[PDB]
Parts: sequence; structure tokens; C-alpha cells
Amino acid sequence: MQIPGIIMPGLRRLTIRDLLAQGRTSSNALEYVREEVFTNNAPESDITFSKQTANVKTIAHWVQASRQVMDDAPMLQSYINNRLMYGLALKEEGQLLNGDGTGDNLEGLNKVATAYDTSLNATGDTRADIIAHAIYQVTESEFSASGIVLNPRDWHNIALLKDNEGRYIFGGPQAFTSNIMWGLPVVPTKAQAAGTFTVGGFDMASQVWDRMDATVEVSREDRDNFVKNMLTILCEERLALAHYRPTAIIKGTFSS
Amino acid sequence: IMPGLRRLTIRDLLAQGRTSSNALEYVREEVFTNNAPESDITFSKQTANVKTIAHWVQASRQVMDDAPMLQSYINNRLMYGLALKEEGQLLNGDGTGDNLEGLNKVATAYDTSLNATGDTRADIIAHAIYQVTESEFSASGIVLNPRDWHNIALLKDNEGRYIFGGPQAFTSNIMWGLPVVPTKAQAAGTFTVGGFDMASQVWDRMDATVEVSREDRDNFVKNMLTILCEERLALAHYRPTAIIKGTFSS
Amino acid sequence: PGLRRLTIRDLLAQGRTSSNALEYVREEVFTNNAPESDITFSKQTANVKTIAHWVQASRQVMDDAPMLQSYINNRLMYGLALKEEGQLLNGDGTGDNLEGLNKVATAYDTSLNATGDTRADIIAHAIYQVTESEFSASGIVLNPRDWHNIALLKDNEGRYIFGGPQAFTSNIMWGLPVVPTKAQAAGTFTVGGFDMASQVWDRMDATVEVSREDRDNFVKNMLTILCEERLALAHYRPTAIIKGTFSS
Amino acid sequence: IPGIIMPGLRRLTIRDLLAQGRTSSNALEYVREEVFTNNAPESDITFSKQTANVKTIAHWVQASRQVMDDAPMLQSYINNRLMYGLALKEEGQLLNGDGTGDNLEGLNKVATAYDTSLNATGDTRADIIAHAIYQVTESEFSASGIVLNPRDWHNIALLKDNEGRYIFGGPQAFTSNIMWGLPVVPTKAQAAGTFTVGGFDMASQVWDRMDATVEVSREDRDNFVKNMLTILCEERLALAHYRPTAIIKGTFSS
Amino acid sequence: QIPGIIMPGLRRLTIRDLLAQGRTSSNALEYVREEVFTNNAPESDITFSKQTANVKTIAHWVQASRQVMDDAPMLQSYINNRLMYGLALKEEGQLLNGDGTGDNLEGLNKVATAYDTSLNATGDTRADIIAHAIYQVTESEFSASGIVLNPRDWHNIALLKDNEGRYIFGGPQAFTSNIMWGLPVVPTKAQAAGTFTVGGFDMASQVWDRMDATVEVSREDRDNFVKNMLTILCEERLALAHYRPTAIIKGTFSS
Amino acid sequence: PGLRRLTIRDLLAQGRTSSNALEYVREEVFTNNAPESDITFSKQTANVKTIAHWVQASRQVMDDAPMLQSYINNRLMYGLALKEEGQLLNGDGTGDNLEGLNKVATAYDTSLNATGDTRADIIAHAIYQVTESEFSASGIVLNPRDWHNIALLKDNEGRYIFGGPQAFTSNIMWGLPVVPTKAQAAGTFTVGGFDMASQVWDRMDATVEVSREDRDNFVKNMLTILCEERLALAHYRPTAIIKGTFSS
Amino acid sequence: GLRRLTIRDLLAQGRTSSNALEYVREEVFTNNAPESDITFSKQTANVKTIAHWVQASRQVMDDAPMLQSYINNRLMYGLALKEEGQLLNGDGTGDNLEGLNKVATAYDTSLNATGDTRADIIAHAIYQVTESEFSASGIVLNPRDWHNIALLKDNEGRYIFGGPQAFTSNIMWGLPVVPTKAQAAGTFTVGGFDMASQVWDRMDATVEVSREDRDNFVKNMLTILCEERLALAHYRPTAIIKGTFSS
Repeated sequence: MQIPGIIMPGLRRLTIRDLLAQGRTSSNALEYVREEVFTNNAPESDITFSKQTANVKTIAHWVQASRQVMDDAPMLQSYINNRLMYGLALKEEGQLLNGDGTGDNLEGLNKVATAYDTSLNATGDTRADIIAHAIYQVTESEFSASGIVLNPRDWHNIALLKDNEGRYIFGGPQAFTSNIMWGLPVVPTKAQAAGTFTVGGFDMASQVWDRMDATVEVSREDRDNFVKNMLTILCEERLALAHYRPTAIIKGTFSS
Repeated sequence: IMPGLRRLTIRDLLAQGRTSSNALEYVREEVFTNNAPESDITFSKQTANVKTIAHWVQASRQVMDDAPMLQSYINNRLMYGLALKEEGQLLNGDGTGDNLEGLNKVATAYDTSLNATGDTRADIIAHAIYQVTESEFSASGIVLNPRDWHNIALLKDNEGRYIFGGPQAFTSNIMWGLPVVPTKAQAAGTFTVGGFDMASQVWDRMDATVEVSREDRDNFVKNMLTILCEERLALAHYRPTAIIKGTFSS
Repeated sequence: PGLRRLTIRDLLAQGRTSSNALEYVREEVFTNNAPESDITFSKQTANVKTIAHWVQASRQVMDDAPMLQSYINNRLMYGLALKEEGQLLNGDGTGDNLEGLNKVATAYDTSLNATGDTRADIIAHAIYQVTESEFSASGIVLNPRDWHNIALLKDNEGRYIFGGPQAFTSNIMWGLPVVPTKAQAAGTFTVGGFDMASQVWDRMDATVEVSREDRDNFVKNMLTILCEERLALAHYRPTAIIKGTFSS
Repeated sequence: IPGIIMPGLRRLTIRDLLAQGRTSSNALEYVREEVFTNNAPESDITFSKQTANVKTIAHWVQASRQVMDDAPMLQSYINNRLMYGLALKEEGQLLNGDGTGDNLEGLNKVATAYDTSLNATGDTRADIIAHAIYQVTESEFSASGIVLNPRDWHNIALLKDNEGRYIFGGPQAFTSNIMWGLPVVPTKAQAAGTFTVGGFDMASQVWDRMDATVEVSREDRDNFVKNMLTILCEERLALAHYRPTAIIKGTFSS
Repeated sequence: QIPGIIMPGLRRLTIRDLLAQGRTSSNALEYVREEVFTNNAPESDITFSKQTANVKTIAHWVQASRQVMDDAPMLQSYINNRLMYGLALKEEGQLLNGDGTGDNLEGLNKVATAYDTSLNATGDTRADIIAHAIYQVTESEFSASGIVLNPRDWHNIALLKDNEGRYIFGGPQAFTSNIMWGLPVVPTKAQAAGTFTVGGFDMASQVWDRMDATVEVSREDRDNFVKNMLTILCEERLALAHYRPTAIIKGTFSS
Repeated sequence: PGLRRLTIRDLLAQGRTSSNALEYVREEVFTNNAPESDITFSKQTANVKTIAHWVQASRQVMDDAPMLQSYINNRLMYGLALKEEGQLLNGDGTGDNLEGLNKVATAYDTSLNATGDTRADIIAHAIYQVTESEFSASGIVLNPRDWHNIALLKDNEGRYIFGGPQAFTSNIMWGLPVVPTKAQAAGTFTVGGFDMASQVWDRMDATVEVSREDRDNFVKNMLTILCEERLALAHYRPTAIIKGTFSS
Repeated sequence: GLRRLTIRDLLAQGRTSSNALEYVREEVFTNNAPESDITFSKQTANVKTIAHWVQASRQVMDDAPMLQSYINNRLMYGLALKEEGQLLNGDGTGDNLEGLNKVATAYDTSLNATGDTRADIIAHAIYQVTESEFSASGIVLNPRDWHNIALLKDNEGRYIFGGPQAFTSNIMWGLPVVPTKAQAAGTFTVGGFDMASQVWDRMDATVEVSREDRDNFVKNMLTILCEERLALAHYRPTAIIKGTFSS
């Protein structure tokens, strides 16, 4: 195997990747701190510290194809793009969002994020109100919300909604296509579960580290993939995710 | 240009690409709807040819002069017949002769045991999305007949209430956050759902071109030259299980 | 021209030609036949009719003054489009007139009018009737009056069918641009894929001429001002254009 | 004979709504599209000859002799006071113009009245304006600009929709904060409770026969004794109304 | 030395901004303002009475640290907010109302025309009181410009309710906009409670400027100088004029 | 960099110096009755204290990759200023801390609340006592929680005091810069003419240092990262500031 | 010294240039006779740091001879006795390492003779080790659990294997003993440490000194430290057996 290394991916949608601070690294794992912020009553509302450490996992996306033709037609160039890179990038969120943080899985935000305090929403509160409450809870962490992670479906719903008046709230469909909400960007992705929403100040909350930029490789000899004249194409990336302040994030579920 | 694209065609729904061969081989991820364990996926050494689709609309024999005049007719009136027509082979095809292996050809039959008592003309679709996940994939979008879409959108209960129905919805051509593609190329009552995002891409060999024959078939008899816009494509299937076909119990 | 609406001319494809007459085939589709569902061509021909707008004033002062230019260029010029949309929108293709879209347009299935529909629900059904041509809806054409109602139209729900009246502004109705005008008679409406259902060819640019002996200008000491525009309409798949009126 | 300099109020005026023009004649004629609010048929447009004449608008005010043309205090006296009032006075003519004498044929006078028969029951000031923007189309012309009084505009600027929600938006230079995209011009000329709209863009046009010139006196009346020099600033122009039906005038009948 | 530009807070437009702007070059200036008679229907013509305006000098003083002055960066930021903002509060006291004696100016209230008390009613709302003012402004066929009154009074005027919590035309926001009846408002403290002023200050009279606000620093000089350890100052020369006092109304809220 | 929320430091006048301390005159304005309402003077002086933000972490990554900058760059500073407001908003004049506005602010006039005034009606009256200083209000400071409730508040008539939940975003209230910060204790508010009543001077831009040498950061693989900043807060006319609380 | 390199001289050593180790751990399968094959389980090992600190004064201090002798003669060795803790009884969280005892395997009582001594048990352990297909290398005991053993006497009033004369240093059954206090009395451990696991030294022993540390600068007094960064691994857990004298 060798590397027809190079071609990068591009989507018209803002990946969770962009939502988190960008910083490269040169290691297999690093150690940081966790501002264990106590939703402490009025006084010593001070934030404890926690000696935590994160490991650099690796994400990969593969797919088989024919040798001859592939290795002959520019189909490859484009093959990896809309297929591999598109998939890999898409799968990436799967970890940065609902990561499991086990074996090769990254510690997903949601899995770390703090639950939603349903204590705030009160009678007669449209889903819009719910989010209004959310934006707040994310403040008790001394951090302001940055953006919202919502599922396409439930985004469509929230996007276009009146108000017991012909008034349309937020402007959808006009501004409904991702774009923004209340002024905070929205990241609609398949990964995000239905009815389940997550909001926080990812701007200053958590950060991502890169150990090796995504790269593709192909092996004419994998799994008897030689006798069946069908080499395999793979694209992997090395990185680790560090969740500084958890409370800076909240995960909830609309009133289903 | 072809931007009477007041909708997004399947071509825009599927994943784009491009090749230099006249045909290409690929591994069909024969995904079994295996039970919890294995339940494992299999692979098949398949392939995809390259057909040449084109649209034609015979015109009068004089317009041949006014250049700027002829120009747009082509771009505008003409592509659409191209792409529209193109959208056909992509959707469903006999996969024989010059017909591409349309999605329907390979699409997986819609499970009937999933149909309740007992379920609205839309609930059926709802189930589809789920059956799609039965292949370890998500839902890219839905493809159904432009009429049926009307019934779904402009639909109320015993009372006058637009359930996820809203003339607005039709305008958006999207439901459950999934892109809807109203195309008359597919018979009514029929519908297709799956993760086309990566369920199957398309390869572009030769872009749209234009050829006219005064001499050719009907143009003599039509008595006017017949324009023609060629195009060369290659449809592939990486996981047919990520595609479901069926109809509404009527 | 003007600065406000959106001239039907924008909806219909554009272009130009040299000959004063054109030829083309008409996809006259056999729409609703649950048997061989196809289309039959109809070799047609386009006629380059010259349209112009009348406008009097007085020449002698004017042929000296600079501003009159800033007049027809900005003002009178508009008077052309308004009159232009007229012929296109509809007219007896008799004479120097063109085949108006309404003339060649198709009827409107009243069967779709289900109990419970509103004057706003009508146009909705129309949108569908368009798909019958294999094409899709691009824009809608109505008059200020009806549009007004439809726009600022509440319901027993105690709310607007679209948001606040603002709706009226920036004619967009469910992602489909609207165009209010006088050319469209009251109660009458039209929809379809104008973008690709018909193409307009521009022969020559609008030319202007002035005179006093014109009409009864020799009695009002006012010189006539006119601007002739040679244009010609063409219809490909008329079945795409839907014509109809409200029940009220 | 004065050195010269131009002027302009802070925000815009009606002088910006009407299509600009100019002429070298003391007058000129034109034609009027008597548009009948004719029922569905022969809704045709009758015609009228009609004639426009060049009028003169000037503002004057007096001040010291030896203290005047001896200090740059002059310009400031014109640029801020004379000009300021000139353009301000100008609006009145265009807007509320009497016609007779040096008076310009006011728009409001020629403008078509409002159709009260066109309001429904639970209507607010906002709704009315909407109805207005509509009646402007019956003239085959689209709305183009709004003209209300500050004491009234300020009102519409802040309204709740039966819910706290602000319409047109919060107060933001509310005037600049033009409504329905269409521009707004709140002046003292227009009366309180009274408004005028229409397609000023094409409804009428303006012609400038002479720019703003200034002259002194020192000789006038009985000012030679009290040494009260009289400063005057005039200008020559003509207002022409083409399709009066393209402009509506109404009032919020309280 | 020579400065560039003032720049006060700008959270409210001072009378200066309300009045007509102007600039003279003479240490004195004459003018004619017709004394408009509140003449009955006929010869309601306005008499032309000659007048004369004196160019007074106004000084604004701010204590300056000796150290602060030496560095350029430290001194300037305080100063720009510092000179213009201080001046507007300062200029009022002379512009709004002054004996127009010694170094004072012809205060608006000084030449202001007393309110017509014979316009009041059984009990017009404290707001209607002002309403009459605007009307009387017509006494001189002049369109009222803005209204200047005491900040406190403004409060009571804004926050008004009927037998219900019905924030009258007024309300919390309106107070923020400082504009009622579509007319500018200048809630300057220079005005005492019950003391108000209405009229078309836009053209009712213009103020001329002789010399921009300068700055002088001394250690020994002034009462503070004894305090030490350094001094700062703003000299400015302006001239308030009045062509038609009838265009200005004073009066007082009694009640 | 990009904080979103408008920091006090953006509500108070700004300027710089080269010294370690400043002198000025505190216009002790008496809330003096109608007559000698004149303002006394006090020879006050400001001290250029020093504040910073420290964090501990294993240099394992802090010195094995240039991404460390990247951390201190747009991530930490944000933490600095975030604590910067601490001192300003309220700080014990004792020690390195600065003259906290609250510590220098004037009490609130309870005489203004009246049965029937809503949380919002209070802060309203507060804006008044600001005029007492002969200056007007420029911005308010409340705890995020408070701002919340205050924002989307309603009454019988199903309406918001500001017409929409959105009010929250784009902090504004009657056109007055609102700054929601944890720095402000709940049930506590503070208003005034911060614009022209208190200035801040810069003595040294934000700086950072690194030294494992500190405390026991050596025996334990770690490192203390921190970035000091030199400032000085002045209070010319403190009366221009009010503070008080609510019910809870 | 112990001259038995504590716990370290018993495990395969090596070096590393990272902070994490992704090794393959052979989850062996005693199982039964047939598919006695050994599974595999991706495992990760973090790199933790540990050092030994000792206080000292400077006047009597910065003497090259003295200093450069105190350290590599005493200090360096003293650190070993400390790191031995983590290796032996290590935890998995914080700055702790995955100690063998934590991954060790429970001793089979089943082999205990009707009537035998503590020494006999160890033998069983050795055998139980070969079960993992791997031969045993060393033994771990607690001084005292080594005391009685060294004094196990036949009612025949005579030591067991032991004679003051007939004897050597730490060694039993042909394998080292490495007596250590870090090991809880009663609880022992045996296994083929040779291939059982191996440690990786990210960096050799480094010694640094500081004055501004705590209250030394005042109490003129100094602090010397010997930082050490390393991490161990674990292959066949069944190779390490931990037992607790039920007696």
C-alpha cells in the first residue's frame, strides 16, 4: 500500500468540528484540567479543579472497489471526496457528539454534558421557550451559549412557527437553513438524536486537538481482496477531544 | 442553465462523482438485515456500465439563424428536458440495454408486517425511515409522486387543522426534516426512502452537449430540425439495503 | 424601468432574434389519459408584434430643455413595461396583439375545490395542476385587490394565514414570487412554470418618436411622446399555465 | 452680489421622492392620466391637457450692516438659517400647496382621497396604511414612499401586536427605520393625523428653473434708517402632477 | 494648545444641539428679530426691533494630575469624554436661562414668553399642560421644535396610568427615547421642577461660536491650585441670539 | 477576543498612563436640597493594582506542541476579562483588589417602589436616582438569572414587557446597554452613568508567564499558566452609580 | 542494595517516546483442553510520572563531591523503593499506574495439600503460573511473611529449608523473593514477571533542585528531586497470581 494522499472534503453545512476550538498536537495523549464548576448556591460558588487526561483516538472510514478501472479513471479522485471524506467527516460528529469514550471511541459531548433542568420551564411554554431557558442554564457556568446542536427534523419544526399571531418566529424558511437562531449558529446533523437537543458555550467550553490530518490509503492486499480483484480504500484521522468545563453544555429532550 | 430547479433533483440528492472509463467495477455491500449478531455484512464483486442518455425536441427549420434567439431556448427549455428526463433513469430503470440500474430496480421491498391497522397515508413512510436504519444507515430523503405529496401536505383531521400540513410545507418540499422530491417520473402510490447521501453515488463521464439534425428522422417529416442534448452517466450501488421501495395499501 | 414589482417579463424566459417570424414545435401533451401518457407536438409560429405606449406633452419647450430626458428614461419608460405586461398577460392574439398566456392557458379543475378551502387554498390546488405538465410552478400572477385580501387574510383561528400583513410586502407566497398588477383582471389568477413554459424574443430595443400632428395634439399644443418596442411571445407547453378565478 | 453655497436638512425630504428635472423655460405643459376608478371594464384612462408654470420660492430675514459683511458670520447666518428654512418651507408647497399666486399646486390637493369603504372592523393605524399602499395600485402604479407627521410616525414606530412584539421594529431613527421597505418622510408641513402616500417615483416630477440664489437690500422699505439689511434667498421650479390617482390622502378619523 | 474635537456622552441632545447652529467672528454682533405681536386676526404683522448680542466667555475646569499630563496616552482618553460632556452641562446654564448680565447670556427663559394660564381647564392632565404650550407656540405662526424641562418632571410625565395599569401614551420605553408628540426632549437638570420651556428653537434663535473650547493648565491658579497639585481648564466663547422670543414659552407647572 | 457579552470594561471610559498611581478630585455631589446643591470636592487617588488569571496543567502538551499558544490565545484571555469584571463590578479596596463600583456606589431610594411596581418597575425608578448626579443612565448590570425573568416578563394581557422572549438576546432595555454577568450577585442590581462617571487607565497590556518552579508544580508534572494585567479604576463622581436589590 | 532491583529488575524493561501505549493484551483462556486459545483485547496504557524528594541545606550542600555522591549512591536507589509501590500495588486512576496485583489472578486453593506450610503454597502458585503457558520468574512477599518462613521449624526443632549457614540472600525454590513493605502482609504475588509485563521509561531518571520551594528559602534549606516518567503494561493477566494466606 501507498498513499494517493491529498484530496480534502467540503460540505455546505457547518460541522460540529467548526463549533469547537481548533488546536493541533504532537502526542498520543495529553493531560488537562476540568473546571468542576459547582452549581453552588450564592456563596462559595467557586469552581473546583480536577486532574483529568485525554487520549488521542483515531477515526477511519473505508470502502472496497475494483482495482483496474479505479486505478485508471479519475473516478477515484471524486470517489474519495463525496464518498469517503463526506462519510468520514459525517461520522466524525458521531464521536464529537454522541461519543462513547471507550476503546477507540471519543468521549462524546452529550455523554459529558449536564442534563436539562426542567425546573425552569413552567406552564404554557412552547419549545421556543424551552430553548430560551436552556440558553440561561448554560450561563450559570460563567460561559455564554455559542450555538445549538439540533436534529434536522426538529429543526424544521422550531424554524417555522407562528405565535398566536401571524408573526413568524425566527424567520424560517428564510433564515431557517441552518444559518442562525436568535443569533447563535445551529448545527443540524443526522448524528444528533431526535427530540434530544444540546446547547452550550462550545466557543470557550471544550477544545479539539489534531495529531494527524486526515489521510487516505489503499491496499491491493487486505482480506483476500487480492484474489477478488477489489482493493480497499481507507481514510483515517488522529485526534483527541478535551472537555474543559462540562456544565458549559446541557443536553435535554423536548416535551414529547 | 437549468435552474427551474425550484426543486432539487435526485442527482443533487445522490452523491456526485466522475470517471474516465466507460465502465467501472465496485463492491456491493450486501448488507444483510441480519439479526443482532452476524448479522454480518457481505460483499459482491459487481460493476456499473455507462449509458448515454439525451433529450430531444424537434423545432422549426428557420429559427436556425437568430443566434441569441436560439441560445436560451437551448440552455433553459432544453436542459430541463435533459435533467428532468435524466432524473428518470436515475430513479427507476430496466437496467437493460441503455437503461440504467435505477434505484427501484435494486431497491428493497417495503416490509408489510410494519403496516398497522391503522396508520395514515403518511405513517407508512414513517415506518420506512425506520426500516432504513435496519441497514445501519440513516435517512437521506424521500422520493414520491407530486400528487401524493399534495395529499400528505394539504391534509387535516376530522377538523380543519394542518398537521405538519401547511401550504408552506409544500413550498418547502420537506417533511420530518427530510428533503422531499416531487417527481412525476415515479408512478403514484409509489415511494422511495433511504440514505442516498452515501447509499449510492453517480459518476460523470461526459457533460451535456448539443447536436442538431435537419437530415435526421422526424426533422425532415416534422419538417424542422431536431435538437438533441447528450449526456453520459454512471449510476452505482454500494448498499441497496439502504433503499426501500413500495406502494400505499389501496 | 420601474423599481418595485417584478415584471412578468422576468418570469418568462428571454432572448432575441433577427427574423420577424419564428418557428417551433408545441409539446401539446395528452395530460390526463390513463393509457398511453405522452405528448404530441404542434408546429407553431411566432409573430414579432410591435408594442408602444402613448404619452403627450409639448415639444417646443421640451426639445430645448435637458430634463425631459430624465423623464422618459426614468418615468415614461415604466409606462412601457406596465403596458407590456398587459399584452403578454393576455390579449386577443388577433392583430398586432399576442397570444396571451390566459388565452392559451388551461382551465382549472373545480373538482379540487373541497369544502373548507379558502381564497388562499385555491391557488394552492393550482400549483398541483401545474405538475400535470411534468413541469413545476415558478410564479403566480394576480391583481393588487385579490392579493391584498389573500395577504391580510385572518381566520376564525384569530390569526393571519401568513404572518403579519407584512406578508403583502415582498411578494413571496410559499417560496413562490407573486406579482400584483392591473393587467390581471379582478378575480382571475394564473400560475405555472413561466420560467420554462414560454420564451420571449427581443427583436429591437424600444425606440421613441415625437410629433404634434399626432392625434389631437395640434389642438392642445402638446407634442406626443411614444416608445415602440418590437417583441414576440412564444408558448411551448401551454398545459403548464393554469388559469382560473375564485368562487366569490 | 453674494458668494454662494448649497444646503440640505439632516434627513431626507419630499424633494427626494419626486423625480428630479430642470428647464430653461418660464413654464411648460403636460398631460394628466385621469384614471377612472372604473369598474372591471373600460377601466380605461381618460386624458387631460394641463399646464405647469414656474413659481418662485424665497426666504428672507434681516441683520446688521457693518457687523455683517465684515465677518464670516454671514455664511453661518444663511447656511443654517435661511437655507434651513428655505428647504423646510419648500416642502410645504410641494406637500400642502395652495396653487394660487406663487403657491405651487400641492400634491395633497390633487392627490386622490382615501377609500374609507375599504377598512374592516378590528383595524389599527398600521392596517390603514396597508390599505393605502393597496389603493395606490389601482392607478397601475406601485407605492413609493410614505408621508406622515413626526407626532404620528413616532406612534406607529412603537406598537404591540396584541402581544409585546414590536411592529416594523423597535424605535430606530424610526423614520430611517422606514416601514415596509418604503421610505418615510416626517415633516411639519404635513398635518397631524393626516397622511399621503403613492408612487411619487412616477406619480409626479419636478423641474428646477433656477438654483438657490441670495441677495441683500439695505435699501428696502424703511430699513435704510434702522440699517437693517434684508437678506433674501429665492429659487425657481415647477411641480407637475401626472397621474393624481397614483397618490392617496386620508386621515385617522378619531 | 489646539485640540481636535469634544465628544460628550451623547446619551441625550443638549439645548445646543436643539438650537440652530452658528459662528461669528466679531466680539459683538447686531441683529433684528421682529417682535411678533400676538396680534388679533388683522395686522398680526411682526414689528422689527433692533438688538445687540455680546460675546461672553465661559470656562470649564477639571482638576488634572501633574503626572497624567506628561504622558500623551494617559491624558487624552479622559479628556475627550471629559471636555465635551462637561461643556454641554456647562453651556446650558447660560443657554437655557441666564440673567444675561456680567458674563452670563440671554437665557431662553429670560426672554421666554409667559404661558397663557387662561388656557388651563378644570384639571387637564399634567401632560395636557404641555399640550397647550405647543398650541400657544402658534401665537407666532411657528412650528414647535423641541421641549426642554426638568428630568424629574419627565419621569412623572412618562410613567402615567389610568385607573388601570395603563401606561398612558407614556411608558418606560418612551422615557428612553426622550421624544413625545414627535418632538425632541432635553431632560437637562438645568431646569427646576415645575419649570419648563417649549417652542421652535430650531429657527426661533441660533447660537454663534467665537472660539472653540480651549484648555489651560496651572498649579498656583484658582481655589483648587491652593489644593494642588496641578490644574486643567476649558475656555469657550459663544453667543446666544433671539429673533422672536414669542417662539419660546416658559410658564410653570403648579399643582 | 469574541466574547459576545459586552464587558463592563466597555461600559466605562478608557485611557492609559505611564505612572504607578493617579490623583484626581471626587466630585462629592451632595443630594443637596434646592439651594447650595453645589458639589464638594475630595482629594482622592487611584493605585495601579495588578490582576491575573492562573491555570495548572501538564506541560506534556504545553511544551511539546505550538498549540499551547493556541490555548492561551483565544481561550484563556476570555477567562482573564471574565475575572476582570470581578474587581471592577465589586472589589475590596484592600489588597490587590480595586475600588469595586458597588463598594463606591450609593444606596437605593426605596421611597420609589410603590405597591404595584414589578421587578422591572423598580429598575425603572433606579434610572431616576441616576439623574440625581446631574448625569443620565447609560447601562444596567444584573445577574444573568435576573435579566432572564426581567426580560420575558408578562402580565394579565398575554404580552411581554418587551414583546418577545428574544428580548434576552441583544441585551437592551429601553435602549440601555444591559450586561448580564455572573460577577453580579443574584437579586442585586447596579446602574448609573458609567460612561462619564468612572474611567479606567491602562498601565500594561495582558501578559503571560510560565514556570513549573511554582509551589509543588515540580514534584507533580504540571505547570501554572498565567496572564497578569495592570489597571487602575477611578471614581470621579461615584454618586452617578446606584445599587440595590429586589425581593429575593 | 537489595541488589534485587525491587520489583523493577523483575519485569522486562524498555523505552518509549509518547504518553500512551496501545498494546495487545492476551486474555488467555485456561478454559478446558480444546479451544484453549487466547483471546485478544485492545488495551491502552497511560504514561504517569513519579519521583522521590528529599530535603537538604545548601552551605553543607552545593559541594560537587558531596552532592554528586549523595544522589547516585543514595537518592537514585531510594526512588526505586518508591516506584515499587505503583508497580506492585497500583490503581488505575489519577497519577497511579495499573499495578500487577490489580490485574493479577486469584490463587487456586484447590491445590493446597491436606496439611502443608506457607512455603508449600508458593510452590502451587509457581505451578499455577505455568498454566498460562508461561514459566515463573520471581516471587513477592512481605518481610514478615518472610520472617516466620525463615523460622519455620519442624517440631523436629529445626528450620525448614533454612539454615543460618545453609542459606543465601533472597531466593526460594530457585526464584527471587524481593522482600518489600509495599506489599500487604499475608497477601503475596507470584508469576513469570519476565514476560508477564514490561515497563517503558519515557525518560531516564532526572534530578532537579530548587530554593524557592516552600519555606526553604527562609529556613535556608534546599530541595532535591529525581523526577521519573514511565509506564508499564500487561499482557497475560493469568501470568500474575495474587494470594492471601487464609491462615
